[PDB]
Amino acid sequence: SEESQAFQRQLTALIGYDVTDVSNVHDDELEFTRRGLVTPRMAEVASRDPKLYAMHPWVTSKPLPEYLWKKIANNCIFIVIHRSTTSQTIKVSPDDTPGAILQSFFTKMEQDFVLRVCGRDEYLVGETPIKNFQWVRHCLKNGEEIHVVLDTPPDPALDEVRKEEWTVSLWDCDRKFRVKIRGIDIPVDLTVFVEANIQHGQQVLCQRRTSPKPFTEEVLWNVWLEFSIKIKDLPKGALLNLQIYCVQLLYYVNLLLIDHRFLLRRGEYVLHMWQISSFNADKLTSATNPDKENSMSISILLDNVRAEMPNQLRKQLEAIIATDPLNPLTAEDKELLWHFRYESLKHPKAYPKLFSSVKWGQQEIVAKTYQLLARREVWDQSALDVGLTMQLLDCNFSDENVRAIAVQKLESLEDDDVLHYLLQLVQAVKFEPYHDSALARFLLKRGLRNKRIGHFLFWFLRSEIAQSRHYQQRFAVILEAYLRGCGTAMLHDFTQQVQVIEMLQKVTLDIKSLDVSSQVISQLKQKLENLQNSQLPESFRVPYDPGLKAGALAIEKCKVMASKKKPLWLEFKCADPTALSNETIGIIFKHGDDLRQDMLILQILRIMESIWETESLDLCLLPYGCISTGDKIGMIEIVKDATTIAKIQQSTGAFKDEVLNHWLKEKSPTEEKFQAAVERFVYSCAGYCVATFVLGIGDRHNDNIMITETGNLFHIDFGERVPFVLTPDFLFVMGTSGKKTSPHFQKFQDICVKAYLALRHHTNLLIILFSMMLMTGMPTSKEDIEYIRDALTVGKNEEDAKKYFLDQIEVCRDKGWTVQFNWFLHLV
Ligand SMILES: C[C@@H](C1CC1)N1Cc2cc(-c3ccn4nc(N)c(-c5cnn(C)c5)c4n3)cc(C(F)(F)F)c2C1=O
Repeated sequence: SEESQAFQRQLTALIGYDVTDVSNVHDDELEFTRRGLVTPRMAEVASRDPKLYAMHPWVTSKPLPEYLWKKIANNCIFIVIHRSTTSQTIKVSPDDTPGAILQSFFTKMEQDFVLRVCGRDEYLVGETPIKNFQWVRHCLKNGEEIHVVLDTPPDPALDEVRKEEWTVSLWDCDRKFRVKIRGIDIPVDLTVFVEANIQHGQQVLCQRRTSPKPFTEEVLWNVWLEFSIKIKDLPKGALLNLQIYCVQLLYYVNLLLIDHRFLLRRGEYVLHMWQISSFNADKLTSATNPDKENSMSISILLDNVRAEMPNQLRKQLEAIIATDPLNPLTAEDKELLWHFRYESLKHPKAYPKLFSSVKWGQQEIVAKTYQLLARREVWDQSALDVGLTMQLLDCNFSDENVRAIAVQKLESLEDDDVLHYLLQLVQAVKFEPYHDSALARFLLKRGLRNKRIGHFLFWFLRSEIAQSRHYQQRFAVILEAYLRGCGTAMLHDFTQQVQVIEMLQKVTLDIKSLDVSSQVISQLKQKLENLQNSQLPESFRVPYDPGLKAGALAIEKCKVMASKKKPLWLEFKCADPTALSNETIGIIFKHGDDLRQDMLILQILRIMESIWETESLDLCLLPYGCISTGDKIGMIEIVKDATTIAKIQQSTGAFKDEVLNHWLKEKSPTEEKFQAAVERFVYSCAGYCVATFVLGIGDRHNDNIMITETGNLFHIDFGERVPFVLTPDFLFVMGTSGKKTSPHFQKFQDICVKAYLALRHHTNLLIILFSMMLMTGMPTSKEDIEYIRDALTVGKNEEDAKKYFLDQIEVCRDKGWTVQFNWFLHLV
């Protein structure tokens, strides 16, 4: 009771929003969701293994790729066991477990000892072979020794959870639905009218506009908008979308007609409306505008066996199922899908198109859809198609049972795969009608089960709460629900992290107020010293990479980055002892820009890598951690031994072909290291040429493109033209110019086609991730989404796609420096 208020105030600090507050509400759905999420939390906390939770072994049941088998010498992975300034190497095979390795060590000079990684809080533990650990695969990929420290396991009592102290709609009639629009109000384009839509999954079932009156401070209509749809006909999660036009949309607000308790909405509502800045995720929100003083408001009143198909039609049905998600279904396609629904149900890929064809505004039709969803032996037995699963969780589907079967397929995901899709799955909670949902419980459950997922779950939820008024109320209830079962050790760790972000965001606002200058470098090193002496914690877990513990600031190494945005080049000491080297943990702390759009671009690029792993292609674009920490701010990994090619080129806008290759000659001393860097350049450049072409972000200036000393190319910014950057300086490194060819350029083409075709095998997955980004990330249009189809070349064989992408390579070679030079013209 007394201490619970302090614990509640502790949660509010971590969450960044007061869940107990009821200023911006008209119902108890948020409070019901807090109470509702008690059951899945305590079940998941009870079911989880205490030992494996504390140690959190990051593993994958996927196969090891062909390129990583060639890194293994003679079926023998070298693993070095360290123990208080004494190291010993062991001959261990890929199929051996940690338990087998422990027995092998303890033979040559027992139960209460575990193999922790050197430097990181990462544990080689549990009934899993040594190749399946993701740290072991990272060491073999990058070409580094697997250094391991022998020590006692962490205590599960540190992860203790506290004691927590806590179908048909009623008034069913055959009458038509109506709403009285009383009027509107605002304190601070000379005509307006209210448009009352009845939406269900971005689909207007009925629409009734008011009469056009003049745009004054208080416009009062006082009129029943009588619709032609019954009360029984209203489906669950039906959305009363109220909008104010003037041709020109000004304001909007939504209201759920059927509530969380299966009851129809009634009584007086003065809903405070969101202002506009086409369709997006913010358009769908049940939350009202919290800023009640300035915002627009709207006052309302609510008061109340089977035969075989023909061969033509089966071919016609299979033709409809074969098309992509963005291919629009006609009225003829929907009627065919519905009439032959039991044949459509035998194909899993039909499901998005089938449940799009449902007439959700008829109660009898929804009942048949539920009867159809009952017997789904094919869907349950099918292999996990994540792209197909992601379709059913987008804006087009509002039914709980349709969305629940998608979430059911997500249950079979391993923890490694959940991390790849976690950001997008957290963004997919915006498309839910209700606060409590199957997806919300899935994210909670898998967050509570694994520490790594739960770490990134915290930051994805906390970032949205900060920079989105539309969905902060939903995410705070989910985040509170995670934090109430994550454990005391993690609660302590998240507090230490938030304190570092809070202090650094306080420091960074003052620096931007005060181009490079003498005072700016001194004032930063002043402020970083002041916090470090007392207030700043002794250590903290790195948000983008929770294995690393960053300690105290190396304030001599700290600086402000010389740009317009002025990000903070911070540099921390490694807190955990027994590290390999004495290299500092470098962190760029970004501020000012909205990172939400760019965070989702990055996560797709990480999904593109995992596609290229499954078909044996080692491109490895994007070699740095990056994460959004709050409102307009973020935290990014520094790559040691790396610079921008604009710095390399000029060492006014005069470019050079030879200079980039001479830079690689300088930094890599030997010819084997040089040819490795030329090879790594060919693989990475081919990855970026393919990836940016698909996403439509290839035309770019060279100041935001970087290259490591090891040859690995990477990008630090995302958006008479070129489809991607393949300039003469890049082509020179391969060994060609103008109208010539070479072994590396031929290899670049072979890698480009293989990588491009590899992405085409997951066309539907990439389409929906691209579609979900533009709605959830950006505060868009159908035509913006339709580019990726043309970029992927949908409905064309591998020879035509090869010919298509090879032509786009030749476009870059003809123009060359024209696009890069045009930045200097357009600069002036
Ligand atoms: C897309 C967005 C994302 C939403 C945040 N991103 C990603 C990103 C990466 C890096 C980066 C990452 C590793 N390294 N390693 C380095 N050595 C550098 C280095 C040395 N000098 N410069 C000039 C760079 C670096 N920069 C820097 C930036 C910056 F522009 F904010 F500063 C952003 C940035 O805004």
